[PDB]
Amino acid sequence: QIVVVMVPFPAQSHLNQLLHLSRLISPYNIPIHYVSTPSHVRQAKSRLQNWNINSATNFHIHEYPIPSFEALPPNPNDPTKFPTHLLPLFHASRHLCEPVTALLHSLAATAHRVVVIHDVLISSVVQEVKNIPNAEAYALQSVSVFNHFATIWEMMGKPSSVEDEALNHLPSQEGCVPMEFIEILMSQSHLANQFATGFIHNTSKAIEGKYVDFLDKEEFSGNIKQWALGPFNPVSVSRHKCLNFLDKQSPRSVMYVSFGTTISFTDEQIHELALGLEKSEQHFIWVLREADRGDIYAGTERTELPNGYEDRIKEKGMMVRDWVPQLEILAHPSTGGFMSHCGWNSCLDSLTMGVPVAAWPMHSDQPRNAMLVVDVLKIGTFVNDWEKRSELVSSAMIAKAVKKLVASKEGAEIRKRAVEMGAAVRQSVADGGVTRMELDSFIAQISRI
Ligand SMILES: O=c1ccn([C@@H]2O[C@H](COP(=O)(O)OP(=O)(O)O)[C@@H](O)[C@H]2O)c(=O)[nH]1
Repeated sequence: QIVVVMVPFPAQSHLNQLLHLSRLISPYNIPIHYVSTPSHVRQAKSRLQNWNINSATNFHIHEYPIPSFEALPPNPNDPTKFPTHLLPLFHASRHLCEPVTALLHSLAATAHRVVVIHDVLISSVVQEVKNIPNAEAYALQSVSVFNHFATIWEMMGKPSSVEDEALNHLPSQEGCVPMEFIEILMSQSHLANQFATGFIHNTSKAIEGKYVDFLDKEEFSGNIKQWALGPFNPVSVSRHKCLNFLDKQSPRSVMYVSFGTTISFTDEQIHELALGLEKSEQHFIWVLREADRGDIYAGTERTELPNGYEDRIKEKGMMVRDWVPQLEILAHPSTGGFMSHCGWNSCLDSLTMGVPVAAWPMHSDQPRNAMLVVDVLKIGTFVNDWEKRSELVSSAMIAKAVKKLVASKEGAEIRKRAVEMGAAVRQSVADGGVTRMELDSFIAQISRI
């Protein structure tokens, strides 16, 4: 027998990624053990969409308690805009090493091979794989390969052996992440480099095959195989209040506005966003929700809308403060654009569904993700100016981006290329598609005898 152990990093997008990778691996009838804390399994199951987990067949969940930690609320005034309030959870999560080490030994006793798919950020938890002869590790790289490869390419001194004009215009990484997270990323990545058999990327070669091909060259990944197995989100969705609202609108007329789970705005920036959406005169859905804590069931979530605002926008705008069915919204005919922080899973969501992006990158991989969507693939527009990222984004800038995407002739041109990208992304997962071929080969790799 072959068995797979999923070990996500305990944060929303990372937990959800490996649930949907499990959805993709499940038709191959390979047993899967999905491992997190009780709180994060609760979170992952509660927010899961477009996968009936209760009918997933060879799928086993393990909930391992970890020591208590500070579930600090987000700090909107963090100059980096990075969710630095998660650092106590980064620390606490390393104590999954003990139960995961026990589980890997237990599974390796009876399986021909134990295949450990883990977030690079949690590599230390699974490092016992290098001590088990019939266990091997595939590290999941969670952001765009463009971002991941461009960073490796810069660390190697920018070799000209790969040609790509976009690499000459990369946005600055400066201040994108706090120094603590630098150290953690380097430490965990170096660990994964020591014992990983391969890396898995949540991307499709239809989106970024050129950069997947560069990264797989021995110059850049030497002997560690790279697999492009995405998008992990479904490529079609089978009534929510947001969807009832969309049902009332004209085709491609609604701007969807949402910033994932790692973004915390100042009250001032929220006010400019409110006024900008009103000044756009477009219909919109605005997901206004504080960033996640390291335990989303701890504490009380923080914002006041401007006086008389929610009355003046009643026909035009829907404002929601909870968890929404993002992919289903993006799949609705009435959705005309997506204002996004350009977290990679939201980029994939939008690309899959053919919805053009109004990009507002904030931290980490988001600026390079955004330059891939807007500048390389040509299916979006920028809300903010990255070289001015410390400045308040004015309501005028926001309204200009929204009207461009939803209302103007140039927006219809961006939308047409977005629609063509969507068709190619959805085809890559069907039979004969490039992602299906990658997944078939990955499955062949991990079940070799
Ligand atoms: O109300 C919401 C907000 C987000 N998402 C999902 O949450 C993830 C957001 O991941 P992303 O990489 O965009 O950002 P992060 O939250 O890590 O900043 C994606 O799976 C979205 O589909 C969702 O289902 N509902």
